[PDB]
Amino acid sequence: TVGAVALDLDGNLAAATSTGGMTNKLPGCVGSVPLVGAGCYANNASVAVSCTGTGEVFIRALAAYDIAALMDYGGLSLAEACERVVMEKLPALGGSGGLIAIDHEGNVALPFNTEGMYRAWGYAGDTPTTGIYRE
Amino acid sequence: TVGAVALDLDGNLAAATSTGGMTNKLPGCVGSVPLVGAGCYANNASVAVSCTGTGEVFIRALAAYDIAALMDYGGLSLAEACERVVMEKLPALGGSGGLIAIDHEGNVALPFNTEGMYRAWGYAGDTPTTGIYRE
Amino acid sequence: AVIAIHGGAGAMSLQQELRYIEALSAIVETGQKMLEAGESALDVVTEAVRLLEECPLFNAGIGAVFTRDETHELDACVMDGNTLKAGAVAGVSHLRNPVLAARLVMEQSPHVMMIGEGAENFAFARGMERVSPEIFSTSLRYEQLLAARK
Amino acid sequence: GKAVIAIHGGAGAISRAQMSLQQELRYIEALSAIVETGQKMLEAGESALDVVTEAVRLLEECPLFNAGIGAVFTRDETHELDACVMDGNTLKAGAVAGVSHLRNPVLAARLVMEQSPHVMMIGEGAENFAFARGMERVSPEIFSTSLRYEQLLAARKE
Ligand code: NA
Ligand code: NA
Repeated sequence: TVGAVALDLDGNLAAATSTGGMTNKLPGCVGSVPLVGAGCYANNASVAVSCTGTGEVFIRALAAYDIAALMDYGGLSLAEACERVVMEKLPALGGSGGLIAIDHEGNVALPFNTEGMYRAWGYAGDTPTTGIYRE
Repeated sequence: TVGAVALDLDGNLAAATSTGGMTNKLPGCVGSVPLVGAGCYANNASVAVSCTGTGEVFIRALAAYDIAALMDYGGLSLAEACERVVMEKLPALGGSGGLIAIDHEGNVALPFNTEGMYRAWGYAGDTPTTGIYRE
Repeated sequence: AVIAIHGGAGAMSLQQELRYIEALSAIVETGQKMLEAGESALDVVTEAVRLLEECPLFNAGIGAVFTRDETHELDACVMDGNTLKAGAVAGVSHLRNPVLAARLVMEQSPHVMMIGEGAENFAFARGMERVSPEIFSTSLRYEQLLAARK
Repeated sequence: GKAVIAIHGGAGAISRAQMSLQQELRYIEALSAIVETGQKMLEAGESALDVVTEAVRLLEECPLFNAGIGAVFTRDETHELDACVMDGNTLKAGAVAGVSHLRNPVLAARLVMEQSPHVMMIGEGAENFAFARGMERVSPEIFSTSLRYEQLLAARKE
């Protein structure tokens, strides 16, 4: 699974996600990746999210929309919405993985509850940050 | 497209949705019906929802889950939530249709923005209500 | 304890309307009886949607609309608000009751969703019957296809 | 706010124990180049939507990441790929699931978004739509790598 989220200079949000799925997967099975609100969501009013992890769980939890709704309706900050979904709701459904999110205000979050998540982020005209492991 | 939503004597909600899609549809098209939180969603904490109509718009607006998030996080009554999604947010994206929804208190809502929704409901050991057209 | 069903939303003699009303009543009545008898919400929405699939008046299973190529492609989904488990199939043409296939995916597989032949193979390998897609074809829906193309 | 991109190439059991620095650097170098390309497009005034498309197209091309080239193998030693893209402005979206003959499923997903009345297409149906829009047909053999084949064998019995 791979993904990207962007805020542009016009203030527009977008999200994209792509995968080959799980090694040895049953032909015809579909995880969260291609499912709007599970593996991928963006709305200029909230957040752009791209998700990676247990598809069954990311679908049942609507991981990516849940970030949006928690912010839009709940009044959670991105940091708060990300902790809630990735560190609490997804583990209690048996979900492992993480996500990348950018909110309309340009806050960036890269939460994951796994050992690692291949990831990078940068502000325009700034130097990038990369990561594999925690911290 | 057909659906059912139910609250049982143990206070469990469930939802189910099935379809052939839309007449003349491009082969390999997939609307809201098979997508959790789009055409179909059940959570004992909130609501059970089955949706029918413009598949593309019910996906983009995550209609089924949006009812649940509006109630849970937004504090909307099932009635207010259903009015927002079906009367305001679905048409704002160029979609028509409706949905059946039962909350965990056993309120029933059957909103549609179309000329017609084939629909029926009843509390256990009560005579059912049926309907095709508006009101 | 309560049930709602629908047979779809969209754009008639009374006798004709009454056929839709009758169908809807029998199905809501069956679901009410199951509820009263203590059956699970899950079993009740499954059977309601199975009966709506079997009814040729509604666009699901028997009476499914036609594609641009005059074929039938069916989708279904079921969700249990108790365990929050779910099951869905999309694009299946040889399963009589896509809602029963969705249940099977929910119960007997680790995935929420399966599609096309792979959804069908999963089902057949677990004893679900293969059908000709012809069996969904109705006269009413064919003529609605020709109307649509015009 | 400030224009910004985030990318990922998957989450899970990545063990510090299991890698050399040279191995780690191949992933850091890949990630850095892709995020740097997106930072450059953003800075030039390209849309979020075009930026998230090219980034995911580069992660697809990158054989280290499980999407497009380097996709994992199915139990039948096939590849089946899915992708999704959503425009926060228009709330438009597009997706493909179960495609095996499209080199860049995020491009097929952009095509569903921008050139169809639909959000999601699957299998040969999705492929036939894309070919009809002039998207090029490939063999699913293009996605195969030894790394991912090795993981397949390691996971099973012969
Ligand atoms: Na039917
Ligand atoms: Na790749």
